[PDB]
Amino acid sequence: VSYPIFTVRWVAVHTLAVPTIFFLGAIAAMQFIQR
Amino acid sequence: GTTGERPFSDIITSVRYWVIHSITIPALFIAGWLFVSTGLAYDVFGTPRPDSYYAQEQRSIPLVTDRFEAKQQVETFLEQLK
Amino acid sequence: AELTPEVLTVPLNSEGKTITLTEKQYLEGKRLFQYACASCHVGGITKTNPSLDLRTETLALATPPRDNIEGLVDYMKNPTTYDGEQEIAEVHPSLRSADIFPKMRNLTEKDLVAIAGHILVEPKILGDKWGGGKVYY
Amino acid sequence: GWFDILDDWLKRDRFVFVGWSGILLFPCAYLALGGWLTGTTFVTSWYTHGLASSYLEGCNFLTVAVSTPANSMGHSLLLLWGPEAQGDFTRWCQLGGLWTFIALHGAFGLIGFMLRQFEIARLVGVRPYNAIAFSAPIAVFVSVFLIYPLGQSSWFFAPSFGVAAIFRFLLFFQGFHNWTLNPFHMMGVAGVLGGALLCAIHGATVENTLFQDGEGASTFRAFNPTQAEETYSMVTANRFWSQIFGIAFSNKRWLHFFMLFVPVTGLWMSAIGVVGLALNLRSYDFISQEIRAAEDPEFETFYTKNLLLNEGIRAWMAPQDQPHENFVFPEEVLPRGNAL
Amino acid sequence: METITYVFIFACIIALFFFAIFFREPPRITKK
Amino acid sequence: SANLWERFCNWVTSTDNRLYVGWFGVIMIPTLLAATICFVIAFIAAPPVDIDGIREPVSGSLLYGNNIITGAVVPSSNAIGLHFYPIWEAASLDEWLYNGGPYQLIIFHFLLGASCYMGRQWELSYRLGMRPWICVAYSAPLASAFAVFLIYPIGQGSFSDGMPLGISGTFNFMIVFQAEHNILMHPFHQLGVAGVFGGALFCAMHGSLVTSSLIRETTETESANYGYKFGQEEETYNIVAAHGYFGRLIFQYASFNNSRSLHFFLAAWPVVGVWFTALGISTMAFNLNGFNFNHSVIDAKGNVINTWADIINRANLGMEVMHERNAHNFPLDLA
Amino acid sequence: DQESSGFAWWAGNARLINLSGKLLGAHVAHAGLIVFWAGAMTLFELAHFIPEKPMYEQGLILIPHIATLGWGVGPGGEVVDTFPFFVVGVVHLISSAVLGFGGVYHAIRGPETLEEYSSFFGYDWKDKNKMTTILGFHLIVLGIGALLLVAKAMFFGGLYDTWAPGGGDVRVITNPTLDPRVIFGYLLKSPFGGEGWIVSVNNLEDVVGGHIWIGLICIAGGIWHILTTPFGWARRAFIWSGEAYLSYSLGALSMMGFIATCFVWFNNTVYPSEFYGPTGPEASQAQAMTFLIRDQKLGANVGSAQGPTGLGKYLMRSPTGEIIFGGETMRFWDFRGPWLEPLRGPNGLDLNKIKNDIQPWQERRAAEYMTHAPLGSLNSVGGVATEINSVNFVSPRSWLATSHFVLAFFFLVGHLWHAGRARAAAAGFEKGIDRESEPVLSMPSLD
Ligand code: CLA
Ligand code: CLA
Ligand code: CLA
Ligand code: CLA
Ligand code: CLA
Ligand code: CLA
Ligand SMILES: CC1=C(/C=C/C(C)=C/C=C/C(C)=C/C=C/C=C(C)/C=C/C=C(C)/C=C/C2=C(C)CCCC2(C)C)C(C)(C)CCC1
Ligand SMILES: CC1=C(\C=C/C(C)=C/C=C/C(C)=C/C=C/C=C(C)/C=C/C=C(C)/C=C/C2=C(C)CCCC2(C)C)C(C)(C)CCC1
Ligand SMILES: [Cl-]
Ligand SMILES: [Fe+2]
Repeated sequence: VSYPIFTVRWVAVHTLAVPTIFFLGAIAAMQFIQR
Repeated sequence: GTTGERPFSDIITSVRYWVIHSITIPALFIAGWLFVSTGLAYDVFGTPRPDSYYAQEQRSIPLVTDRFEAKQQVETFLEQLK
Repeated sequence: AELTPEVLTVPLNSEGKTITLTEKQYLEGKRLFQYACASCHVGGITKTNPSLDLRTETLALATPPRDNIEGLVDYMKNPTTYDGEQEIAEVHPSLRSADIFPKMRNLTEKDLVAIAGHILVEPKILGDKWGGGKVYY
Repeated sequence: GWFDILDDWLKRDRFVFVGWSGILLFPCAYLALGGWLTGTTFVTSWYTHGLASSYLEGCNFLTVAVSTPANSMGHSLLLLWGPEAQGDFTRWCQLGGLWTFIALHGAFGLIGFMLRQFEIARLVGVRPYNAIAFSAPIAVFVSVFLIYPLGQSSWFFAPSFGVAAIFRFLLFFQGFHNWTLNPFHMMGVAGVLGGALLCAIHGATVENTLFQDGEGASTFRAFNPTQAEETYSMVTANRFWSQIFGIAFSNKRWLHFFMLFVPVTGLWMSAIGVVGLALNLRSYDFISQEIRAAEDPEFETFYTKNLLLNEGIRAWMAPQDQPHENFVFPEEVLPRGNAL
Repeated sequence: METITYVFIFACIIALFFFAIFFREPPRITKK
Repeated sequence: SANLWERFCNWVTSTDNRLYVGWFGVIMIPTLLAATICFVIAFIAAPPVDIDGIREPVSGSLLYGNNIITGAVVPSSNAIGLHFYPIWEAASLDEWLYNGGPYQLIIFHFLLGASCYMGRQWELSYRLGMRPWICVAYSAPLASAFAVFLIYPIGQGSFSDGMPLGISGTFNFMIVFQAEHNILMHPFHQLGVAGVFGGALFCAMHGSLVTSSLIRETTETESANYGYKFGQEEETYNIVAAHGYFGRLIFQYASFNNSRSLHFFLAAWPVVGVWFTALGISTMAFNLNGFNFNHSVIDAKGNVINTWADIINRANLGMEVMHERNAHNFPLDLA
Repeated sequence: DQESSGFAWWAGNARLINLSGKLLGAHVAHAGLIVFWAGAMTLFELAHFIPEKPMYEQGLILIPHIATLGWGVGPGGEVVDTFPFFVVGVVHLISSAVLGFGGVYHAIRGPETLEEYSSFFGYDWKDKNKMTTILGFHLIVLGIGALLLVAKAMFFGGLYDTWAPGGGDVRVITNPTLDPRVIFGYLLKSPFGGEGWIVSVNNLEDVVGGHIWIGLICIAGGIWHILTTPFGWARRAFIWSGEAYLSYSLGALSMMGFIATCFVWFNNTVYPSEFYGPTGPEASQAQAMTFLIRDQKLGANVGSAQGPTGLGKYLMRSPTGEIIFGGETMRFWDFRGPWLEPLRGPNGLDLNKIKNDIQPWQERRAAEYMTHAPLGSLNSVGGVATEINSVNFVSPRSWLATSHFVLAFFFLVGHLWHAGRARAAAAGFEKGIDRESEPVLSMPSLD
């Protein structure tokens, strides 16, 4: 078939996918903070 | 059993996808990392740094004690080098 | 709010003279304190005899005084009772009894100074917590 | 008319059905989940409970949480642009604005979601018993995260969003409300525990009373997605239980309605109990018991024992659990048994 | 007085139990 | 007579008995009757029990000042520990009721029978030509009773430490447990509540979905239940309409369409979850407790920065410090 | 060869129920994983092992198993030579490759079936003779093994005896209890408090002795099965199929798993407190010892001391009259141990020995074991759930006991599961009720 790209599903998927990775990256950095 | 959306399977397999996401995914990652590692996050959320819970001597807690003048009261807590 | 060298300045001997530990010695002491003390002295108390703690004041009224590097170090070599009128190296870890308390074998004069320093620095940081028990947890 | 066109678009059968409801559901539901995930990793509870509560401070998935606002705030809605935060974001965070954010948002998100069920049901033309059922979880959220603290001094005594931060909510209710001794809480557990039984028992009863509709051992493929005959011997099941338990179903329509009733009725009862705990109208004691315990020093029941456990919980926790009260309990006033 | 009340209800539930198991409505197949 | 014993075995095993007294039943039926009869008498008229072995009798029966909610059958003495205490081990019944004798007679007979009850849940399934495994679902609730009535006592060194047989007595078991093991902070318990919460959830899920997608065969003023006859050929609900709705609630592939895969999940979830909860009590019976994050996060100077994990510890100390008032003589609670 | 038209993917290994050859690869590849672990773990343990420090304080569970067999240790469990540890570790690690080879081979190259490629090895599940015979082979292999221990103890060096007269030490057993009345006596022992059944073994003579009996009795049965077939009842009682046999062995391991849990938790002899930690009761006993010892030095008369309840702060009586330690520790009055025995008299703890025969090595032993009870958290924080972080420790006895109860349990479920399937498989309905001939429908209504 001739499927589209940007769809509603796409939007949704990204609202959760994009922040997640941004957080997983943030957290991953925290593993090195100390005192 | 179907709707307009392009079957994930195809996309997660399309070399185009990875050519895009090999850039996009690590990008977001390195961004968030920097968000923490540059100390920016600490200021965006007023979260104390390991050396900012108490003043050197003080062992008391900066408990906010009144609603309306809270913000003002909070600011003063940062004053005592807390 | 940090472990400044101001906090790492603890009394060296009975005659007021002091010594200043370094963040390296501290951590090292803390590690050694866990390796051979925590077992019975976790958090400044004494599980096998709760009447005597590691509070600086308690160590001050000890006999001889054990509230300084010199004091604690001697103790870790030849331990005595609170009045000092009796040596207890046979039922207390020490250098002269490492055969009986293997954990004390490795321990060298460097290690003993760190452990001693740790005991005097902790209460400076934790305060009341260090001496008391579950009440302060 | 645009309306019917707006409608048309919304009610379109996509991968993730939107619908009118979605206009309420998705905005909130995402903000609620988002705010938690935000606070969980970045915002602190220092200025609010004198507690580290985020990954950024060193907390792990268990110890992390979005803690309630100060007790000073009272029942304030704590709007980002309200008298407290004054439009400022950072301050808002430090005053526990993220709690009322997650709470109120998530609250509407549950309204939207039930509406969705209602809306989707209608379209697909099925009965809304999925909506009726979902009333139970609402009641719980409403009574515990809203009605309860609304009866207390402030939001500070509402359960903080987090794993560990919820365990203390449990321990608190024991120590202070003697919640386990409450008739409504009991019914509660009777429903959830009993509901988790029906689940298990019915499932197992079906899988082991199945007809053979295939030649393989893995009988999963052997199922007709397009109705027709019953996939399991309802007649055999009946006889089984009728001989091992003495009682047994025999009307799948009732057996299934029962499965809705039990856990939904349970949660409803557990809610009422808390709605009473808001006003502190608890089921703390049995007067006849206390009176005999006073006059007679040798009378001891597992009940009296428990109350002493509560006394200890209150005395040893209250100090660091209620900072705004500046409690100072001298070692000598602290209730304690022998040796311990 | 209370003891009596507690035991009574209990005794009543057990009575029910009996009747429920041995005096139910026989479960009839197909032609019901 | 075709042969007495041959007949006997044919009766016992007979699938024409109102209640299937099986082979396992031959052990079950007597053991369960002893347990129940002893219980009922104990709970109503038994006298005070010195549970903690410190001569401080705890009365838990109705006739001795208790009501349904507080009353219980008190665990055997701590002086007895794990020793076997059958009636014939006492100078008199008076001594036996004082040392919590009834408790053992009850727990042992119950656990015994409740096991055979599982064995029976297989037997009848065999005699009826249906697949087994139902008894395997019942293995979870049983494995709990075992964990709570036998494993924990063996582990802790005394039956006096087993869960009492009563409402309030059970709450005691919990509150104290938490204090000594911090169970809420243990993976196995969390999986347990996941299974139980989930169970109730799914129980409501299934229950609703199905009842809501029933094919109409009833009047507007007639019970929707009558639309089903015991011994039907075809199904009584539109599992395709059910899946159609639920598939739209979340999203298609996150919804069941196979009744068999549905019902397996429906059974698998709680049983597996409860299995772990049972393994939790059985593991913490050897003092491998929940996570201890006390004084974990500390600041740059060394100060202790509390977390909710610490606030939990205070609540725990209160329980610790107050339970069994007069039973401790020494610093550490190692029993 | 085998795919979905056999079993489902997640039940894959059941497609090998009738492929003797490949089903051998599994067992030979698997047995490699066990050897691999044992070896690779030993080396991991040794790599971290610190000689001048208790084993129980280092998370060891294999090195202490070797130590028990008298290897690399001496007086009081003192570690002398770490070579035997390194050896046992590396040897295994190697043999894992050899076995692993065979495993991989038989499962992807060699014959997919055995029956034809050699009728001696090929087998038939229902072949009651081949089964009793293969079983007979293994019953001998295990029997020799049981004797392999008796040899090490009597000839090749000995075992670690904590009860050693001069105090814990490697001792050569040269007098195994062979008296059946005693040996088999254990099996007739109660499993409750006091009489502890098998776990009550308290000296190496019985251990070594008992093993002699097992070694023989086992090989004896090994031959008997080679030379026989199951009788009449033996056949009309059991189910003969590939699964049924599994099940029987599942419940068997389960039972042994529970017995093992109690052994490592209670037993002092075959599990030396010197290498593992102090037993549960041993630690609680040690507290009573410690403080009875302390306060007595402060001038207190332990014999007449009255505690809060009026029971006896330090010493009280058991239900049968013996003098035991007081406090909650009254539940562990069945504890026996090297350090504590010299204080026991003919009536239990002797007030005179306690009053002036307590030795220093005992005081610090009591102190040691008191501060090392088997109490800890998942994240390894030794102490009570309310303790503070610092002492990273969880008794090996706690680890072993819990791990093995979980395994033992699930295996009992495994048993039930495979036994329930076998009975339905046999009779033939493990795949559903015959739509046509529905058994229940031919039975009278009980209603
Ligand atoms: C579970 C153990 C086991 C069993 C039962 C078998 C069985 C079999 N293997 Mg084999 N194999 C095994 C392990 C095993 N293997 C391992 C670990 C390896 C890797 C080295 C191999 C490698 C292997 C190969 C490469 C081949 C076989 C083959 C065969 C088959 C032909 C028999 C044969 O080789 O005679 C061999 C002759 C013997 C009877 C002599 C063996 C005596 C040895 C040297 C002593 C063993 C000592 C023992 C460990 C201690 C027991 C003593 C104790 C009782 C006192 C047969 C089915 C062959 C096959 O595929 O043909 C169809 C074949 O080519 N196997
Ligand atoms: C549509 C879904 C939705 C809903 C129902 C809510 C609801 C809410 N949000 Mg919200 N929010 C949403 C989406 C949504 N949000 C989105 C997508 C975002 C991201 C941009 C946010 C971001 C956000 C933040 C950052 C905050 C809230 C907050 C709040 C709460 C208080 C706000 C309030 O006072 O509203 C006021 C209600 C109105 C403005 C509705 C007016 C409608 C009328 C008909 C229009 C009339 C206009 C006219 C000029 C008036 C004439 C009168 C004349 C006399 C002047 C409230 C529960 C606050 C909160 O959580 O505090 C704890 C808060 O700080 N939200
Ligand atoms: C003597 C040991 C033993 C043996 C030889 C078998 C053998 C067999 N079992 Mg089995 N079983 C055992 C013990 C054993 N079982 C126990 C103790 C249980 C109780 C849990 C079961 C429960 C069980 C069930 C419920 C079933 C079988 C089945 C089967 C057969 C197909 C195998 C298969 O499904 O593989 C496929 C294997 C899997 C898909 C892997 C499962 C992974 C496990 C569950 C996770 C383990 C957690 C792990 C330790 C954590 C690691 C961390 C990870 C992140 C890396 C096969 C004959 C199946 C059969 O069809 O019946 C005849 C079947 O349905 N078994
Ligand atoms: C104890 C672990 C174990 C073992 C020993 C086996 C063994 C076996 N399984 Mg298996 N299985 C397991 C776990 C295990 N399984 C689990 C957990 C699952 C669930 C996911 C399955 C699911 C499963 C299915 C669905 C099937 C099997 C099958 C088979 C058999 C054929 C092997 C095969 O198909 O080769 C395939 C060959 C390859 C693709 C190469 C694999 C790489 C090799 C084997 C590993 C090499 C090891 C090491 C790295 C090299 C050492 C070399 C060194 C010694 C020099 C074989 C006897 C099949 C069967 O029924 O037999 C016909 C089959 O259909 N298994
Ligand atoms: C079962 C026997 C066993 C036992 C008793 C031990 C015991 C021990 N091991 Mg160990 N180990 C084992 C097997 C065992 N191991 C195996 C098979 C491996 C290979 C992977 C290792 C690898 C290993 C390493 C690499 C290390 C240890 C260490 C240790 C020690 C520290 C314990 C620890 O910190 O636990 C903490 C572990 C946990 C809290 C994880 C619990 C995992 C459970 C079982 C998961 C259950 C989930 C369930 C299966 C999900 C299925 C459900 C699903 C199907 C629905 C301890 C003495 C450490 C040590 O020696 O340092 C002192 C160490 O570094 N072990
Ligand atoms: C572990 C390896 C092993 C295995 C798998 C078998 C397996 C088998 N043997 Mg066997 N056998 C073995 C070792 C083994 N044997 C050894 C070492 C010897 C030498 C002593 C014998 C001697 C032997 C003889 C003399 C006979 C068998 C027979 C049999 C078969 C039927 C047994 C049966 O029906 O039991 C079921 C038994 C019962 C109905 C009695 C149950 C009562 C038990 C024993 C007591 C209760 C158990 C209790 C729970 C455990 C508590 C411990 C207790 C000490 C207190 C069976 C295939 C019989 C056969 O068919 O010959 C070919 C047979 O006549 N075996
Ligand atoms: C707040 C706020 C807001 C919002 C924001 C948002 C919306 C956010 C989002 C966010 C997000 C959205 C985030 C996310 C995150 C995530 C994460 C971080 C994850 C992680 C994960 C993991 C880690 C996983 C794990 C696991 C599991 C769980 C299972 C098992 C397996 C595994 C391991 C994989 C706004 C601005 C509006 C306004 C203001 C307020
Ligand atoms: C069948 C199959 C399977 C399985 C497999 C297996 C189970 C295998 C095994 C394997 C094995 C079992 C292997 C082994 C190996 C080993 C080795 C390879 C060894 C090595 C060694 C060495 C090398 C030595 C030495 C040393 C020393 C001495 C010291 C130093 C270090 C070292 C280490 C060097 C699977 C599941 C996959 C899939 C399906 C099929
Ligand atoms: Cl209590
Ligand atoms: Fe169903």
